[PDB]
Amino acid sequence: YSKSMIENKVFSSCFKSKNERVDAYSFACSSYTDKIEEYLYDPANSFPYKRGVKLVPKENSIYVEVGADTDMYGICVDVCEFSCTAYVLPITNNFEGYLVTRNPSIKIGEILDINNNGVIIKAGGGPPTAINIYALSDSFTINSINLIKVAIFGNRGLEKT
Amino acid sequence: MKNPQHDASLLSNSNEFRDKNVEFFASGGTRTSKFDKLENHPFLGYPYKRGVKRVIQSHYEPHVEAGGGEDLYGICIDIDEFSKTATIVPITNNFEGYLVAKDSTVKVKDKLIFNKDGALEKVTINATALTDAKQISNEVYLVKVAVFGNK
Amino acid sequence: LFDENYYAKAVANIIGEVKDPIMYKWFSPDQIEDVDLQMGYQKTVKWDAFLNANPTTIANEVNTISTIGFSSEVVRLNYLKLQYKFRHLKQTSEKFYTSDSYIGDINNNLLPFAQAYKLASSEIIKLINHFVLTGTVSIQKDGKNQKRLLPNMYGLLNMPEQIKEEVASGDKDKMDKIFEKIEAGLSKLELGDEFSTPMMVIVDPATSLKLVKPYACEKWEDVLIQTIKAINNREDVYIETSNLLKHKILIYPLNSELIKFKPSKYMLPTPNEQVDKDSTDVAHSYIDFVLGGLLATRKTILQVNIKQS
Amino acid sequence: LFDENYYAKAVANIIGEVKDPIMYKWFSPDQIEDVDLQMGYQKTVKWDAFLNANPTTIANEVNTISTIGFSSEVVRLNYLKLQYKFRHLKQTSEKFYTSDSYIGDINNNLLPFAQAYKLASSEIIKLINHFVLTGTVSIQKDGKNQKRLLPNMYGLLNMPEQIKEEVASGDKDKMDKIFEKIEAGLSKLELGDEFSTPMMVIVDPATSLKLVKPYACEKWEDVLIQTIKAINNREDVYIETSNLLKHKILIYPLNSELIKFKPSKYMLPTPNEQVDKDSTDVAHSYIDFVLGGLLATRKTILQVNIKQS
Amino acid sequence: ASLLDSNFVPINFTEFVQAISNTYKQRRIQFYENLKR
Amino acid sequence: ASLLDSNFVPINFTEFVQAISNTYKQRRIQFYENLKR
Repeated sequence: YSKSMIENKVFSSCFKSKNERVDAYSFACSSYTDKIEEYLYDPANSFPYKRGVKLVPKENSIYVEVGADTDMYGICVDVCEFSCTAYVLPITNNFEGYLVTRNPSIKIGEILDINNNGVIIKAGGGPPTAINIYALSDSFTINSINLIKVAIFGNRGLEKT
Repeated sequence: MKNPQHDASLLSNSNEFRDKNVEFFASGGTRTSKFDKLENHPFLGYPYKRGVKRVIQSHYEPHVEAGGGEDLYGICIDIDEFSKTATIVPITNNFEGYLVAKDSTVKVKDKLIFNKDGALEKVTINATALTDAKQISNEVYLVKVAVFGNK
Repeated sequence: LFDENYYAKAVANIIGEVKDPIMYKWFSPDQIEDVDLQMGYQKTVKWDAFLNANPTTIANEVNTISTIGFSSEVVRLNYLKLQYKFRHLKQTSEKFYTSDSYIGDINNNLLPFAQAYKLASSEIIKLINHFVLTGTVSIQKDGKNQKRLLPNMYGLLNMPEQIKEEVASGDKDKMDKIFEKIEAGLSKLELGDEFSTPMMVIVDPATSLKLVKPYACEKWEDVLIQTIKAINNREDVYIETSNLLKHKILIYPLNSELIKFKPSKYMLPTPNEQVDKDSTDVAHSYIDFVLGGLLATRKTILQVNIKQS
Repeated sequence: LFDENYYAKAVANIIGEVKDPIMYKWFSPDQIEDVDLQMGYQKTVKWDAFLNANPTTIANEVNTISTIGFSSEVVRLNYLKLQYKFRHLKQTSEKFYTSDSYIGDINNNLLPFAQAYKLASSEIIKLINHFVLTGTVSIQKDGKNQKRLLPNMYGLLNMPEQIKEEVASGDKDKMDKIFEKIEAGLSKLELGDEFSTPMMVIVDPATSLKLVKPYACEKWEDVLIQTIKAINNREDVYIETSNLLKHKILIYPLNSELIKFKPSKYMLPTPNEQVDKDSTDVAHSYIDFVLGGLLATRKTILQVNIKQS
Repeated sequence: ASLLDSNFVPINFTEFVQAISNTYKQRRIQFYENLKR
Repeated sequence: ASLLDSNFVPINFTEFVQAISNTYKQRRIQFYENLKR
């Protein structure tokens, strides 16, 4: 898929709850001194936008591919499809923003984990979580893709259950 | 409180330039970089100079309170009483400064963990003590540490 | 140019005698904005902003601040060019047909160029008004044999993604049922933050005759006005009657932020430079006009159709 | 300054395109008085006089005269400073993104600084209006995840020591019960000698829809207006509908002697001098605003809440 | 360039069409100015 | 000092902010003058 996604016959119809857009600005709270890196991504394997990515050093360049929490390099916050370039916030930096999830029913304050597809899921799935992820809001569906506001702050000392 | 405002009748002699920085009112850190991340958060209680954890629930936005362990989120380095806010350095950012210790047993070269009250106690590891625990007043002990994360 | 183009001189002289189109009464002055185009398509981009989180309190030192995001939406509009041809008397032949206080062949229905152009322009303006009100182009009272038009070319009645209500044939004369459907459509209306705006209602003569009936010492028109005032923040509600409609009721706000008319600046009739001439006294002229340019937001127009069968 | 600060020049040039806040319609011109304070607290002292005894008759010789006493009252108001950050294109880079009839990246949702500031200011003004009307700060439709605010920072709907009325969930659709509660609140209202003043009522869209129903050829709105005129010395009574309210009715006078808005003169959005810059074409800018400053005398606001569950 | 201006003298058909469009716009503006509801 | 005046040339950012505040106050006054309930 894509982020921008088209001519319309008519325009689409308060200030509240207007941020529920797939192409919304990922950082709920931004900050200067946040490190952002550029990498290449596979244009036919998996679309890394708003997903946890890992570094795959290929024979021609270092790419980023959707990955699990065990081998996560960071979070892909934006993509330039013209150059097929992914922008990554390293895991060493804090993040507070909207990410792609696969569970349409997640409550606030729950512990979360990133799966092999770079997707937010409930931490009770069984895999030992290695990152501190907490749900700051209930998951919402855009009609279909599920998004959720999360706070990610570093790695977890001892893997939980 | 960080700055207990009390009126005095006589000026206090303050001329010596040594042993003048180890005090409860000295906010911030001993060494600070321009590229350090600081976040302002609503707080409950008084988590000043302590490890802070983010507590999430009329529904209100999540706040921060004194704590540690698996729920540790950051360190409170400054506080604003009027706005009821706290400046927090996240756990992903290293910090060097004086923090509240549980007791005087902490010495140099000691690995320290933030307890459930946000105080540093001897042994995941969180900090390495740089100086001995010093009693500012009553049971308040301040120890210089260099926070590096969680093991 | 006027020393050489008699037809252009006559058009400039008689251009003031053409009456203003009646479609201007259906829009506010701010809703209409001309564009420079004759035939083709044009893309309009609308920008919006939203808050991502609660505002950040500025106290002591802080580097993390809440953000404000932006978004865009693109809408395509189509414009079509249409032409008409009319016959008239040659300029040099007028003196041979200037009769007593009138010029032209009564037997052969031949007219001077100025009068012919004025009448043709009036007819074309009427056709343009019909197209704007209905969204279809037809010269028949039945409304059939419609000229095929391009997509993204709609009127106020056939605009997609609006609140459509249908009154069954069994209740074609039940004003209570008609008003129930109107209330349902008004409830389904979505104005958002632009609800404080005047409203416009367009009805057919049969609907007006039913409306002026007593409410079952109040009238259905008064009840409808009160209902619309209940939603438009107690602002002006205008009611108009049009013979171009048939058992249709149109309700829409007169706000430029929801509905915008962006016609081509050549939409109104304009003479063509080409003039057909021969050895006889009869000449031909062409008039051009442009159709298209209505834009509206989703769920802001209420269209009620009273089925007759 | 304009020779060096392109952002300041653009802000000055486009500052006039931001629409006025809608909160101005809820207050009289004399009720609003700006103050000079960004963040902190301000103490306002109100003085009053009273008669100690009956006046003394001046006749022949007398030295003992009746006295007039004085009293004071101190009220503390809190003002909070908040900030927002938004991204925008760079001035030296706008030339490479100036497309036909528009400027900015459609794909990247990047806008010129002027348009971005205008949209952000509009959003912040909407948030300020919501805070003024309600007294809470939130960006969700459910009204949750509210930002905790300082004490002595109240809106019209959450001002303490006022008349509060509750309509039970079983009587949520009974306009007679709602009007009985309104009459009880009006009776409990205390205006003293300042009763001769215009009154303002703010209602939700549902209450607005219910008001136009026939009274049980008279309307509930007319009956309410007559009742309010019975108490306000038959002055003007204004009715407003706001989408920021939900099953709430606000009634209060427009007298500056009872309710006063003393906002900071920096309350409306103001650009910040700090602009984040790097080697790329994207820059960040900050907007500041101030909240707080509503003062009201005791028992002069009627707040009716219709419970839904 | 408007036909309502007696001083205006067009040079070519393009200017004539522009003047016609300007005259139509001015007439619409005048109608909206004089309109009463 | 307001941004409405063409002769007003701000010297610094403090003067610019003061002019913005004065412009906002003048706009509020104009809105109240033009408002007819």
